[PDB]
Amino acid sequence: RQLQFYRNLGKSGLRVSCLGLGTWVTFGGQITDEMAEQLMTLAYDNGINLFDTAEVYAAGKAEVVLGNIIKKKGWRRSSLVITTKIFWGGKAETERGLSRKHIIEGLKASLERLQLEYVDVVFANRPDPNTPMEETVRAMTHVINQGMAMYWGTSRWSSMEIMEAYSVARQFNLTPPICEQAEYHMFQREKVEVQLPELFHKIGVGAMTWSPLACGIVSGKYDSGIPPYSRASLKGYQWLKDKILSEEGRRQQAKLKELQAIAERLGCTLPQLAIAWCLRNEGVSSVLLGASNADQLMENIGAIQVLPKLSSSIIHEIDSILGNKPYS
Amino acid sequence: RQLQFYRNLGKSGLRVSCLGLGTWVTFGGQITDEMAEQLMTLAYDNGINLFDTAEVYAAGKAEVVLGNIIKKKGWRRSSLVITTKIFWGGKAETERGLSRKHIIEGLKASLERLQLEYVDVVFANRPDPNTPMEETVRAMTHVINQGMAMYWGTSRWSSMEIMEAYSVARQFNLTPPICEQAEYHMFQREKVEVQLPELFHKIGVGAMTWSPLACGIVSGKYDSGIPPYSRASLKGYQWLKDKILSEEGRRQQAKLKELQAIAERLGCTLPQLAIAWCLRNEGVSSVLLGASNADQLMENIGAIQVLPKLSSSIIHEIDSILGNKPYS
Amino acid sequence: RQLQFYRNLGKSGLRVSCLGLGTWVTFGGQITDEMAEQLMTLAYDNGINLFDTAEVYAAGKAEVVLGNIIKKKGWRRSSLVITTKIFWGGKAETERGLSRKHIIEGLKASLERLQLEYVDVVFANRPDPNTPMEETVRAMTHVINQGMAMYWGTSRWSSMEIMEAYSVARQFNLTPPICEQAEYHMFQREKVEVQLPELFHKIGVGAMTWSPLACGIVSGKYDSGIPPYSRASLKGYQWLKDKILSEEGRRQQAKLKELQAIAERLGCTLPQLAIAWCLRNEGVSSVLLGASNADQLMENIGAIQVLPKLSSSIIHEIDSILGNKPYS
Amino acid sequence: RQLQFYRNLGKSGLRVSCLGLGTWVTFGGQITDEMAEQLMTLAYDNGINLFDTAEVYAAGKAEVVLGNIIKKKGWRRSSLVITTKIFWGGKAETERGLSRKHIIEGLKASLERLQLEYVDVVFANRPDPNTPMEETVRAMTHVINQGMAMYWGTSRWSSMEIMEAYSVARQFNLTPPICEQAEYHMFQREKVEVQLPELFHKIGVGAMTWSPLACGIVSGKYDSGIPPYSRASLKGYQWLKDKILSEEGRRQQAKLKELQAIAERLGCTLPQLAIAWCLRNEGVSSVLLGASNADQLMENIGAIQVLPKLSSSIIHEIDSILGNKPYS
Amino acid sequence: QDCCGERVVINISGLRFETQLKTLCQFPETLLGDPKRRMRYFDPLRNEYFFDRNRPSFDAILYYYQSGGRIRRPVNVPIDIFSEEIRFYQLGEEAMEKFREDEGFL
Amino acid sequence: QDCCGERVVINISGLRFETQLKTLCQFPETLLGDPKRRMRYFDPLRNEYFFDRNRPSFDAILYYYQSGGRIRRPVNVPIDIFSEEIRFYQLGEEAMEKFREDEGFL
Amino acid sequence: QDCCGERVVINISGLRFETQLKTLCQFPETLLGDPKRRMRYFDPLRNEYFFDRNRPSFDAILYYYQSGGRIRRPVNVPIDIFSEEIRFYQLGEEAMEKFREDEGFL
Amino acid sequence: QDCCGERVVINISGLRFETQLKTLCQFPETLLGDPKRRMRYFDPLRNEYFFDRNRPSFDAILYYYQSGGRIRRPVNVPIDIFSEEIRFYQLGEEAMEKFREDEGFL
Ligand SMILES: NC(=O)c1ccc[n+]([C@@H]2O[C@H](COP(=O)([O-])OP(=O)(O)OC[C@H]3O[C@@H](n4cnc5c(N)ncnc54)[C@H](OP(=O)(O)O)[C@@H]3O)[C@@H](O)[C@H]2O)c1
Ligand SMILES: NC(=O)c1ccc[n+]([C@@H]2O[C@H](COP(=O)([O-])OP(=O)(O)OC[C@H]3O[C@@H](n4cnc5c(N)ncnc54)[C@H](OP(=O)(O)O)[C@@H]3O)[C@@H](O)[C@H]2O)c1
Ligand SMILES: NC(=O)c1ccc[n+]([C@@H]2O[C@H](COP(=O)([O-])OP(=O)(O)OC[C@H]3O[C@@H](n4cnc5c(N)ncnc54)[C@H](OP(=O)(O)O)[C@@H]3O)[C@@H](O)[C@H]2O)c1
Ligand SMILES: NC(=O)c1ccc[n+]([C@@H]2O[C@H](COP(=O)([O-])OP(=O)(O)OC[C@H]3O[C@@H](n4cnc5c(N)ncnc54)[C@H](OP(=O)(O)O)[C@@H]3O)[C@@H](O)[C@H]2O)c1
Repeated sequence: RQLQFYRNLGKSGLRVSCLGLGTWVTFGGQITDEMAEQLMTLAYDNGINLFDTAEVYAAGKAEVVLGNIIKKKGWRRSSLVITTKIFWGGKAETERGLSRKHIIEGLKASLERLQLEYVDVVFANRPDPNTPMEETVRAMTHVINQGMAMYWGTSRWSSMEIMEAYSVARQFNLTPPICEQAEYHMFQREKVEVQLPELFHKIGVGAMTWSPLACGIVSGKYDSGIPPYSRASLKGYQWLKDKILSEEGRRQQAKLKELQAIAERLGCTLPQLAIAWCLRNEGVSSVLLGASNADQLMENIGAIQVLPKLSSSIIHEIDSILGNKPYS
Repeated sequence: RQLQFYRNLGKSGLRVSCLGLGTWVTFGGQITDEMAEQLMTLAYDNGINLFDTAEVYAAGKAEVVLGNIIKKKGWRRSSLVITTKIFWGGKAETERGLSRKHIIEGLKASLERLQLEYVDVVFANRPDPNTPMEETVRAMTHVINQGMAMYWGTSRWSSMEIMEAYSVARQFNLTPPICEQAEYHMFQREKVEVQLPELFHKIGVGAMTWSPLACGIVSGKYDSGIPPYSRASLKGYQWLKDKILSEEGRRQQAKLKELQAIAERLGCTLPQLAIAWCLRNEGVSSVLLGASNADQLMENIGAIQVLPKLSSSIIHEIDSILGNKPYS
Repeated sequence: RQLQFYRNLGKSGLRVSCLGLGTWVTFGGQITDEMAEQLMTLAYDNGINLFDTAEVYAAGKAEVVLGNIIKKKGWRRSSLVITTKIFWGGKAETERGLSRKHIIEGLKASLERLQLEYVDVVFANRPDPNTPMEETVRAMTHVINQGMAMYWGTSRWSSMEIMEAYSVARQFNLTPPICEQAEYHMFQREKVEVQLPELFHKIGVGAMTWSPLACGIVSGKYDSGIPPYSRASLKGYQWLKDKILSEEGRRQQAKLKELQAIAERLGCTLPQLAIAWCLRNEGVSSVLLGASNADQLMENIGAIQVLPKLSSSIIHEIDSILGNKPYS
Repeated sequence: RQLQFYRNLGKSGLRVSCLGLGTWVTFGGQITDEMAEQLMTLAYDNGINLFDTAEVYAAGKAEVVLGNIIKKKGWRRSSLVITTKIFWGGKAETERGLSRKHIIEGLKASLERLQLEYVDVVFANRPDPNTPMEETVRAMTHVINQGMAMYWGTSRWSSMEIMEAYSVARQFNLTPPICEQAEYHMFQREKVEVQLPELFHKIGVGAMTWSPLACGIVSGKYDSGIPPYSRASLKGYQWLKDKILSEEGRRQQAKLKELQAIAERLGCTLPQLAIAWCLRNEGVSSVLLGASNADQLMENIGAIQVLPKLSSSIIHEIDSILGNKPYS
Repeated sequence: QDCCGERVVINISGLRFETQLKTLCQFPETLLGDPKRRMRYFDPLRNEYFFDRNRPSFDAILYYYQSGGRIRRPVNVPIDIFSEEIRFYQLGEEAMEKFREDEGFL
Repeated sequence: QDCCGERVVINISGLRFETQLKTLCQFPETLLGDPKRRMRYFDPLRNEYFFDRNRPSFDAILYYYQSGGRIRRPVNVPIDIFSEEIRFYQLGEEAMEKFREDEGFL
Repeated sequence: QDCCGERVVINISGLRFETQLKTLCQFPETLLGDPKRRMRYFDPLRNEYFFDRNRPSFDAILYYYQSGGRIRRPVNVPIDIFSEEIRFYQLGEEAMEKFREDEGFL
Repeated sequence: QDCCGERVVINISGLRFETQLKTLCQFPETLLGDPKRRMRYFDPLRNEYFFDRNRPSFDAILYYYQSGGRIRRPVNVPIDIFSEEIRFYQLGEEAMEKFREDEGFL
């Protein structure tokens, strides 16, 4: 009821699967191009139509390999949903932010690297305090009306900024945003559960969550230590290793052992339960995944079978073990 | 007073003949390309300038042969009115509906198959419950302002949906629709006669009716049985054969015999009277025809001579024989 | 103070000379291409920058020769003002009027014949009762926003229609017209003198008058009879000959003899006085001329010297001889 | 705190350095192309991203050499801010002013000479009394929406004209201007100090000042007389020489000697103090410089070190010596 | 005859009133409650109904619909002007009877 | 002098009134009924007439045109302000006579 | 619960009122002061709250918020209509007590 | 200090008033007549001045400017509310003296 079960992105007419594939650390970096082609073929053959990238990921090499695979395999453009994110574009002062100049130039450079004519959704990656909101909404409306995009959304914004963007768009007869990308897993529960349903009921802005496994923590592989060829053992990721090796990580590993006992009682694995727990409410439209090899992706797709088995008693037991439910 | 007698389509400035030619089951399917070229030449030489097709008809082969005939015969583009309809475009989830993405992609694919730069009217083939009305009206206004179409209209919508589209267009300073395609013959009389004149007097939306002969029932050929090489004998049309062979079809054949006696008294044939009966009021702008060979089209064009002979006594006699007049 | 003395066209920022050259019966018809090139070179060397044509004049051959001369002589596009008029485009039903389809197709065909990218002003040649005003104003705003024109104006409209076009443009945030072409000479004085100054003071719509010599009547050549190689002796112009030979033409010739006595007293010729009489008020921005050979054009340009000699006593004497002053 | 210290241009999202390089008398005129390339390389290597030119400077040769240097050195377009100014375009009547025709044609000709696709800011060089404000604001909004520019601003306008442009833009839902270029040095202090901060606090319009050294007067080189190869010794500059040699210039030279004593006490040179005095308030966003050789530019860049040394006592001493402070 | 949810804008000499359609169709025998009678006052360019009539009476006319049938004359408007407004908007005979009962003399 | 069908917007210090032209041209001797007198108050950017005057008097001024000639002072407005408004809008002498007859003392 | 700076438009049968959010959130126990109660009246196409209710009472309802708690009935509106408006907008019991004290009889 | 011809829009809780700048600059000692005092109420997105204050008092406040200095309290508004409005808009001391003389008791 997530992949090859389709639902609207917010209250718009665009329909997506509820599992997507993400173009972070693996693509252009950790894995090769042939493994990336194998992962994209395995995702496309199971009904996943949502793929998400950004211009800062490995300085555009993820967009280059993502544009190579699509042109090689010969898929139709009308059966795919491609998204990009724009905040960081270079070392100069004028190559970052959310001004009109960088939005137009960054979207043109991303479309040139992807070998495409348009994207489906273009995201603002983080808010900009140096630009007025009216300039941002006018630039997004401009690139939609020129045919370089179809929709736009935000990422890591607060509710006041999203409501300000909506009110500016209604004031000047512009185009409001449709979506918001937020972080959501079992140890990060506040924003998606207490702030976003008011916006969804009021102005119809959906949610597309990322990092469901906390970069591999909730998967249960770091209980003994740091295994080789993991994300914590890579160069440039000392912060994740210091997070795992600290005193909070031991309590997280004990709670993960209890949740693994629950998931083994249910008949599945712990990453399948952790992925299917994020989709138990109707305010979340899709979950973006990450995978290093094909066995991880074939295991992660199998949360569809364990999604209808989540009754209220199991959810109450998970909330009793976790103990971090926010107060409304 | 129908073909080579021109009238406005609704209250717009576009002038059409009141007989058109339709690109359903025949083109690309039942008949060959040479017969299709013969039918189009015979229609164009008698003053018919309206031709209507869709993207679902034989998976685009009707649009391919319609674009081949126009490019072969060398007619001027400014003397023709070409329409297309868009709802169904493929097997994927994102290739159907009335969202912005499918409207833009479907109109681009239809214009590529037709070898044209623009169409005159683009129709929405059926209503969409999964899309907001504002997105549909904004996408139609976008493809009109880009030069891919001149006007737009609806098909199989109710009056509340047409009035909602008009009010959204007046609210956001967009473009309202001009036309509606409805089914209208002697045994389907309700919608065109009781619901559409209020919309025509209020907001100026005309009507372009289709199936005037009920797929060949009112023509009077199925009285003995099912003749070979008809539409009911084709594969994939068991529903029409079950409709003809049922108990209602016998009463329809008896009423058709009485109407044939009336039309023989008037000096004409029964399909000419059945076609000219649809044009007796001013709320109908045009009637779309279908034909398998050239003798059928040359007979169907001859309703122009029998249109001015319909007095009020003959209309009252037809309403007395039929007995299905709706109550206002 | 007419040619090489520049003034604004209405209240817009476009500055024109007050003598222009017209592309009626001569170009493509009566005269050759070399005489047309000689006339255009003689007009351009004296400071005239305004040239006016239409799509109905000799079925586009006037536009063809006008586009040939400009491309041959190598003049800059930024030093010329080119206008076209659009109502009649062909023999079909959809190739005339002021709908969106014919405005876009007629302007594209005129720009293809003229070998240009844009015109300066595009005129509606006569009003259309079959089209709503909102469709006309939206189509004119569309072709201005696409870069095919800079301004638009009307021709042979009444004051109610011009005010309706202005109010529709102010209602829907569209572009209002800037100019009106009206007929004005010594025997046609009503509209320019009693109806247009109210529109000029209210909404700033200027006037560009045509036929200052009444197709050669006020020039004083038809006193004895019909000379050969004139406009009245051409085929297809029996109406002008019947107007000249009637009983009103004799009284017009007697009044022309008295006006010739006045113009001979002033030191000039009768066509120079007749041309300079049209420019005596500030509500007229420009006068369009016609000429068959270069001697006529060199005589007609010389009204600049006789324009400052028109005192109030001479104007009162001309009004006393003519006797047709309208009452305010 | 001026060059390689960035700030917003007005209240927009565009960030510029507070020193720029100007394309007046030197480029295409006084200096060669190799010296111009050396000056542009020296400015770009120190963090200056703002370069300013116009279509009247040496009849486009400054734009030609500025487009040659950028294409030769291979710099990225997203790290540069290029501005142009448009009022004077040729000898004809229609090739000057602020109408729609000249704005579109002049910007297209400037972009063709610069070998670019767009500029960043396009300035109106002086106000136009013959054009309505609505036509100017609509033409500027048109060239921004077509992708030929990103922002627009004014030059040598008064406060009433800027407020009228803002109110017309807010009335018709158009784009307001963001900047104003004004003259500002030690002997021209009125407009920037008493009229522009009200506009900056009200509607957020910044200032970009020009001529900080009064064409070389405040630099202190004309005390003895007129040295060779200066701007006053060039042909066509008799007005500057008559200004220097008059009786006011002697009092200016005496005050410049006292200011040179102050700047020698502070540890710097007189042009560095004169440049850094213009940037002491927050209402000025940038200062445009001029230079004939590389030693002048390397000296003029060094005002960054003397900007934080300006305390209130030194500013009061400079105001006591100058004696021309405007009254609020 | 559902009259559900659609909003109606009524313009009385430049003064604008908004209501829902199910409020107006509670009384189908009046001018505003019947679609055949109010259709000649529709303005298609602006999506509203326009009346060139007296402005301070339509607050009482709208409160007749919104309160379920209560007639109350405004203090500023005289008797004959409000009686002519009740006669124009076709509220019936029992509205005239309630007006005469509330005004005393009847 | 047809005055047919065209709508006129009159703006009195931000308060907007709408009417038809044949309503105004019933009295051609007044300020609003004559095109030569009201042309100096036209605003071309907004398509309206603007007056920087007193707001509660123009309802009575407009009802003078809409009722065929009846003068009725509002209860809030004093005598001298309404008399100055009648003198500005140039309603004539018989309107002043009807005002003095309706107000008692005259 | 900052309620800072954002403007709110309230539409009462076509008559529009504007205020700031910190004015409304001074009384969190009412209909307009609580976000859960007023959310069913929001119109997303126009960015406003719509009420199909009585028009001359909302000036007094808004002045209850803007003056810090003073209840004053308008002179035109009767007792029962204003009492029903106070009961609908959920101002509490002390507002009813101040209304009965200001109106005499209570 | 020309104040010539430019129009100013003042928004009082959703109720809009328009005037010319030379009307306001006749009294430079007040809040609206001085550019330094009214600049903190300007709204740049809408080109207007916004006040979240009492609505029926600003007609009298605007008529103080338009009539050259006449103070007249509206009949609906009480004494203390209108006195607080006069104190907020900074009309001076002679306006308070004329208000106390017109109101009797002073
Ligand atoms: N909006 C934003 O600003 C933003 C920011 C960041 C990311 N994102 C999006 O988030 C998407 C998801 O990225 P993510 O990697 O953080 O999601 P994730 O699913 O939480 O990361 C899982 C990681 O653990 C490993 N893993 C996956 N499945 C596993 C399994 N069954 N067993 C053991 N290990 C497994 C994988 O590699 P290893 O085994 O090597 O650890 C993978 O890298 C990205 O693609 C990106 O598009 C968005
Ligand atoms: N808006 C929509 O959704 C929609 C839906 C469906 C159709 N349409 C339009 O409707 C148009 C009309 O199609 P239609 O075929 O249904 O119209 P029709 O005229 O009612 O169908 C007549 C059929 O009967 C036969 N026939 C025609 N003339 C005859 C005659 N004198 N004597 C005996 N048989 C005769 C023909 O072939 P046979 O003899 O083999 O039977 C023809 O197929 C189509 O072209 C399509 O564009 C629109
Ligand atoms: N808006 C519209 O619908 C409309 C309609 C019609 C025309 N126009 C415009 O009006 C413009 C003027 O055309 P027009 O010919 O009617 O103007 P015109 O000046 O009144 O016609 C003068 C005619 O008389 C002759 N003539 C010119 N100068 C003469 C002179 N000194 N002495 C003797 N004869 C002289 C010329 O040829 P002959 O000697 O052979 O007679 C010329 O054809 C046209 O170019 C067209 O663009 C517009
Ligand atoms: N908005 C407008 O209408 C407008 C109008 C005019 C200019 N501008 C802009 O203003 C910008 C600045 O031009 P500008 O030349 O007037 O500025 P400037 O800095 O005041 O001129 C300085 C002049 O003095 C000389 N000089 C520079 N540094 C010197 C130094 N340390 N010691 C001695 N001499 C030195 C230079 O050549 P010499 O030694 O030969 O004198 C230079 O030409 C131009 O580039 C243009 O873009 C705009």
